Amino acid sequence: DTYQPINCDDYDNLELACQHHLMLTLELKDGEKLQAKASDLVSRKNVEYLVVEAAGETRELRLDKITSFSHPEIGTVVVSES
Amino acid sequence: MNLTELKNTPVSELITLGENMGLENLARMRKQDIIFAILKQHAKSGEDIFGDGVLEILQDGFGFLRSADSSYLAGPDDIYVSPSQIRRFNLRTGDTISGKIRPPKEGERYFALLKVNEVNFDKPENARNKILFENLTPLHANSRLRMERGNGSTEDLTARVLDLASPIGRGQRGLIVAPPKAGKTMLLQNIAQSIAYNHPDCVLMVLLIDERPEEVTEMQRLVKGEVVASTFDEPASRHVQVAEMVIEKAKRLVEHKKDVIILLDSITRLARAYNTVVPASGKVLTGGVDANALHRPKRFFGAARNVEEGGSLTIIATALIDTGSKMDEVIYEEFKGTGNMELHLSRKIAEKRVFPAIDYNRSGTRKEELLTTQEELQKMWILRKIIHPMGEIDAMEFLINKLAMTKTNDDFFEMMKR
Amino acid sequence: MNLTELKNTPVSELITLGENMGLENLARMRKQDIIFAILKQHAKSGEDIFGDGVLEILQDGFGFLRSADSSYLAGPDDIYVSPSQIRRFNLRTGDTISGKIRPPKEGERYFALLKVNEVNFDKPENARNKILFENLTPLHANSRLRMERGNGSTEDLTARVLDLASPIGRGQRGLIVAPPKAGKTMLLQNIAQSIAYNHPDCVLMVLLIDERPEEVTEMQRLVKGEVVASTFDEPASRHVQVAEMVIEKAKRLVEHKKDVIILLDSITRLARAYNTVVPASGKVLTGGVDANALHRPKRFFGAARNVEEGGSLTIIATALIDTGSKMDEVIYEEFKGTGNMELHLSRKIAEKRVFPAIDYNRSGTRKEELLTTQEELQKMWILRKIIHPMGEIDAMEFLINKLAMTKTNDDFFEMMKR
Ligand SMILES: Nc1ncnc2c1ncn2[C@@H]1O[C@H](COP(=O)(O)OP(=O)(O)O)[C@@H](O)[C@H]1O
Repeated sequence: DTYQPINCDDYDNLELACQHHLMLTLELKDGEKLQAKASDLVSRKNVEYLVVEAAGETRELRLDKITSFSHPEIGTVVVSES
Repeated sequence: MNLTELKNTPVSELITLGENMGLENLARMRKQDIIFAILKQHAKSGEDIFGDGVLEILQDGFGFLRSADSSYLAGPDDIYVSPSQIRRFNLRTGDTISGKIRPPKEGERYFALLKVNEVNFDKPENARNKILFENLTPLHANSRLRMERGNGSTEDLTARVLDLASPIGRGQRGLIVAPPKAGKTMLLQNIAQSIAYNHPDCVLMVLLIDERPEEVTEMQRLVKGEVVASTFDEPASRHVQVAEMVIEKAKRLVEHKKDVIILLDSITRLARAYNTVVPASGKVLTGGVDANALHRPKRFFGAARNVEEGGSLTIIATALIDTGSKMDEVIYEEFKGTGNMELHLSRKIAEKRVFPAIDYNRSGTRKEELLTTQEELQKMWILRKIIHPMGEIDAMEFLINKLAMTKTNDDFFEMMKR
Repeated sequence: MNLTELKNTPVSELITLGENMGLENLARMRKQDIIFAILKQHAKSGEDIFGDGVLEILQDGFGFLRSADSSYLAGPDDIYVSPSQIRRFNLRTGDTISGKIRPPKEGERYFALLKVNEVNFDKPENARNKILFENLTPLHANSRLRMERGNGSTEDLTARVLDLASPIGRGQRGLIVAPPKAGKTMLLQNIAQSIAYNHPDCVLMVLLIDERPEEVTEMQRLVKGEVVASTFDEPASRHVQVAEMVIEKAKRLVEHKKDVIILLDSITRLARAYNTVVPASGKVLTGGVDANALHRPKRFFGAARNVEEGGSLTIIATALIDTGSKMDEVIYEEFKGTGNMELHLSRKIAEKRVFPAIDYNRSGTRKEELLTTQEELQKMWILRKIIHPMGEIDAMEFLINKLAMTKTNDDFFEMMKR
């Protein structure tokens, strides 16, 4: 329900990925993957959102829901809720 | 462990703590180096390490979390904040950030911020919606800061004379004009004690600029608040940096509807520091003072105001006169009409070893009707009529004896009235 | 929306408007930035945007419409005017322009004026052919400014005393000589409210140079009209910039057959500002002043005149004496009698907490017969004779008590005879 901001180190990597406009391998705890490109990081009603598109979908999802992200360039960093 | 608790422990205890953790050769290095070494050793265990400080955004866009214990001095133990973090929460210089930190990665130098917990002693969500300081409407001071403790001690005489001479209110822009060897340092200590005792809610910050090293330690022991100083050993750029950090930190607290009091010593040394730092514009006034060098100190001194929305900023600076330097004289000439409160110390009274050395006739306040009540104002008017003809030396001797016989000012008034 | 209506909105309300428009992070930024962000968001819809301001001509032919709300401070909200627009009309500095504006395009940072609707509160073509201010034929003062309200309150007598001491009309220079702590600010406020009440038709402009921030807000909320001020935080170049904008705007209104009044406080600080900013030509005079630098303040003061064609320009400057400085006297010595009307205030009379502190003996206006009817001249002449023997201190006590039970000046003159 209530949103919890992610750690600062995780946010910097995501912004680095968005700035370079590189491919992002979004992962969740369920086990689903979305190899898509993230455009930019935005905030809405004190909750930041990440807009990531694969073929023009440009879906917007919460940052705290994202569990893991990997790429050959940046390290395979998992997020921590605590 | 907590980073701020490490900076408060004495160096001898830090070494014993470091040595039993496996560290060696910690005795011969600086305290900031010891703290940085200890933090890295504790980071091996993977435990959470907390920290806090005041943000200072550099030109390149990244900032550091300096600590008030080191007087905002750059050191190895400063916490690095990425420019994205300043973007994520809109942070300005002077924000007090507290939260978890992480050890440096490969290729890094400083500890980095990991998770912001509080900003300006408040949640990050609320701290981002505070209106900027420049958008607040200044007002005249109307809530009075009473210096009189009322315990009847001899140290309370200086505070009581201060109320009679020049009342101080929240949001005042004070100026204490003092020659050398006039007891200026002991005057500020009485004010700091009176503020910390009568008004515990107000945030008290003491700023010493170009001060002797032994005077800094004495002030820190006495003053019950935050004391930040820059000794004369440090370069002129250091003096500017401390002043910038203090005024920006004060502004952020005022935006949260808090009363902030700044005791500055001295505005003359601060103005001289800016004169060295700023590039020469080609227009130099008498005494070697650059024309636009005084723009920066007046920004510092002009920030004192009573905010209509809530909170206030009180600045009580001291100006140096009769120092034998023409640079001091011209600097003082540019601050004469700036302040709304004026207190004059005289060397002649100090030469007779009668304290405080306040020149009662030349000291006063503007719009004092707002600070004092109707009956209180009339009594001060009656008293000022008596003190007006007599000379300055006799004015204090007459006033000290009358105040000594009583305990409070109202008792002094009724005794004087009869 | 209308820019001028948007600019007068409180900052707290402006943030709420931006939130409803989808903007974020509008807090913790200056009011000008908030206005600029909101306008761009609204212009994204495509609706028409109305804006107005006072034209300022740069050295490169650039035109900007500054705002009186921000005291003509350069900012993002300023409207850019192309040189082609200036060439189309008879546009110079100080020409008020109202019209529709457009959002900036690529390579542009300021909104651009698109369709100018009103210039100087009249048709744009009419203002394209007008007689320049210098070409207007000067003439002495014929009309008189009535500074009487008739309410008989405790504040009305101050207007009467200055009216009796020296009458003031329209189109002649005026000077007020005031020492520190002499009720100078209260005198200006009393004059300013009297002028607005008695003469709603005339345009009242109050100019404050190097003033404390708390005094500006008090003046704005009290004076009904236009109040433009620059605090001591701003650099010297800002002080002269404000002065130039006010006088040029005053001239244009005069050209359109309007009688404008400028209240200056103070010419000494304005003159000091010019000395700092004007480059040195190698000529150094006593007191650290330059003769060529002093040529500009006197031009500002010397522009006051009564136009035979119509309207007038009235300037009532203020001069500071015995402030303890050195160049202050030199500034005063350059304006000993350059003004048609002169009024003096004394520290001694103000010391006894009795106001006003007007010195009747020192005050005096030249060619006073052109202002009031001949029958009243004898009434003032006999008043001077009955007040000349006693001292200036006792003169004020005599005036106040005798006028305490008197309603207007006419009753006082009749009661004086009997
Ligand atoms: N309020 C006071 N009561 C008693 N003595 C005082 C007081 N203020 C100053 N003095 C005396 O004045 C001397 C020098 O004052 P100091 O604090 O050095 O002034 P400054 O810092 O301006 O040089 C001290 O030795 C102290 O004994």
